[PDB]
Order: sequence, then C-alpha cells, then structure tokens
Amino acid sequence: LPFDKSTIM
Amino acid sequence: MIQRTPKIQVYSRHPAENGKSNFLNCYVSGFHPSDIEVDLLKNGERIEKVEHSDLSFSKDWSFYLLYYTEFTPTEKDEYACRVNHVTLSQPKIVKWDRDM
Amino acid sequence: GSHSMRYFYTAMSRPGRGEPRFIAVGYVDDTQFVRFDSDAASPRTEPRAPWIEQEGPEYWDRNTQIFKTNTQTYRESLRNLRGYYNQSEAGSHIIQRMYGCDLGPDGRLLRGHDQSAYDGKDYIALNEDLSSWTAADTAAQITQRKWEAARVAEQLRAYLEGLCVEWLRRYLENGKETLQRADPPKTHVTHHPVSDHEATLRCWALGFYPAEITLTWQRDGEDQTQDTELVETRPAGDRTFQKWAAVVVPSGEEQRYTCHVQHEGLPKPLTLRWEP
Repeated sequence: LPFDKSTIM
Repeated sequence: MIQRTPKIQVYSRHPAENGKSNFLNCYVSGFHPSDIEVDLLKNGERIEKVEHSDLSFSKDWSFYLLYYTEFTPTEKDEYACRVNHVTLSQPKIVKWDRDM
Repeated sequence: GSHSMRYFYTAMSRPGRGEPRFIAVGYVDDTQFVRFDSDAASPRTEPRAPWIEQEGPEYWDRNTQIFKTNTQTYRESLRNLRGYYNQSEAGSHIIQRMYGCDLGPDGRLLRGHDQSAYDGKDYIALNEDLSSWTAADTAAQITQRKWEAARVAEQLRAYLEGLCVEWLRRYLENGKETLQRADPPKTHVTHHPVSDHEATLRCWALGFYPAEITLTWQRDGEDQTQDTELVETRPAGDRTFQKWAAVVVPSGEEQRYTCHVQHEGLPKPLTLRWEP
C-alpha cells in the first residue's frame, strides 16, 4: 500500500 | 541537463531453437530522460503488436523498459532492435545474436 | 529471506503537449504488482501480479485516490522546482521518487527509504533516522523547509514502520508461492574461437529469481575482474532473469578457468568449467 500524504515540494 | 544514453540488449526468453515459438526481447536501460522509441525488426521491417513493461527506474535514477513479442526463430530470419533517444544522433540498431 | 517493498514515481512535464504525466509502480523485491498512469484512457490503479487481484474494491479505490492526489501535487512540484532553478517554461523536466521498507529474514524493519531526484540528480532524501533530511542544494533546502512545516518526516516514519511493513508482510503471505520461492540459475559454459590463439568462454545463468546473482571467472583460482565482460542482469519476461560473464582465454589454457555462481536459489554455490 502506498504512502497516503503527498506534499508539494 | 545531464542525459544518459540507453544500453541495449536483444535476446530470447528461452534458448533459441528453430521452428519453436519463443519471445524476442529488447531490454533498454540506464537512460535518462525517459522518452525513448523502441521497435523490434524482422528482416528490417517493424514488427506490429509489440508490448512493453511499465516505466520504472534503477537506484541510480536511470530508466529501464522491456519490449517483447512472440516469434518463431528460423535459420535465416534476422531480428534486431531499433532504438531512438535524445542522446543518439540517429536510431541505433542492435542485431539479435543467439549466443549473446 | 530478506524482502523489500518500493514504490517508484515518475512525473514528467512536457510544455506544449498537455499537463505533466505522473506514473507510479509498486514492487515487492523484483516483482512489480501495481501501476497507475495519469495518461491512461481511464486512470486507475491496476493489478500487475496475480496475488494482488484478491484485494477488494476499497483497496483499489484507496490507491487510486492517493495516486490522483499525487498527480496534482507533482504538477505543482514541477512548477515550483522550475522556479527554484530559474529555468525557462520551454524545457521538459522530471521529478522521481522512490520510497519503501526493507525487512530482514525475521520479518522485522531493517530500514526505510524515501528519496527524490530532479532531472536524474539527487535532490532530497530522508536520512536513515527517518527524522531528518539531506538536501542536495539551495533549491532542495526550500523543499526541506516546506516538508518540515508539514511534518513529513514524522508521517513517513509512521508509514515506514507501520503500514509499509504490515502490507509488505501481507503481500509476502498472499504471494508466498512466488515471492518466497527462489529459482536457481540454470547454467552452462560456451566456447567460441575468436582466432587461432584465443577463445571466448561464456558462462550463462538463466531462469533465476530474484535478480541478485554473482558470476565471476577465475584463472588459477584468482578473480579476473578486469578481464571479464559482464552483462547487466536482464529480465526474461516470465518473472525470471538472465546474465552472462565472458573471458577471452589463450588456447588451450581453458581448463585453468572456472566460472563461479552464487544465488539464493542454489543448494550450494556452483563451480563450472568448459566441458568440450
């Protein structure tokens, strides 16, 4: 299962 | 930009035996950026229904892909892989060699 | 007995040709099991190994939501990085990310990973402590500050020590007949004259899994590292891998040469010679 949070760089 | 040229290998899934169905592979790897053109050739003509793997990359960030098609090798049919990439002046052709 | 899971993300801008493509693939060891491609006619997470198909529709929709959000996030990140490097709106750029967890033979977390690159150069990575970052340059330092503000390292640590490990273990069990099966190389040695006074000895390994292998040639029991032509390990297309190693030897000193093969699938390491 992938990591759930994506944060803009 | 730092760009990396593809390495190319052409080979079969199973040891080649004339008149037996098999798979022809063209493995391209170590390249960057990821856009690449790959065709499999039979006697110089582009083979139609070629399939490829999903884009992934190695620990060094370089991309790799497998292109493949079912084929029946014969004594005198010649196979090759034709590759184009931003790093190449013109398309590179690597011939299929049984012992490679 | 050691296992890992990784996801690999690639985001590629293409000015003049629509919005940046985002593609995610997932692996357990050398087996890919999922993909998502924002370019697909109908973008959704798709199974790429038989043992993942038993997962229910809520698994697929959770993955798809995650990857859809990432598609949007990476498009902004591409914009941002363009700016951090004072780059023109004309060129194509790539952000890549790879993250995941390694388990030792007892199934415990050995270590975690989360690394990103920009145009193929290391950009930012999570340190092995899963608490701090290594930024490659002043551009990456900006990302590092944004990431500290959103408590990213903390969220990754919780994932890498928890969910990552738990799901990797689940997949290893659901796919045990393949993922936990090492297939040994089938091996042989070929001989072809290159001339009157020299011949190539080629040592082949076929049909093995996982991809990790060592093939070496020895002359009188010492490694011929500089004299060996070594090919990249390559996929057969049926989950297995292939490799060869070659030496050009003087005729007839062939029997002084031995090929050595090491692989998890083998009951014992092999020594082979050319057998006329």
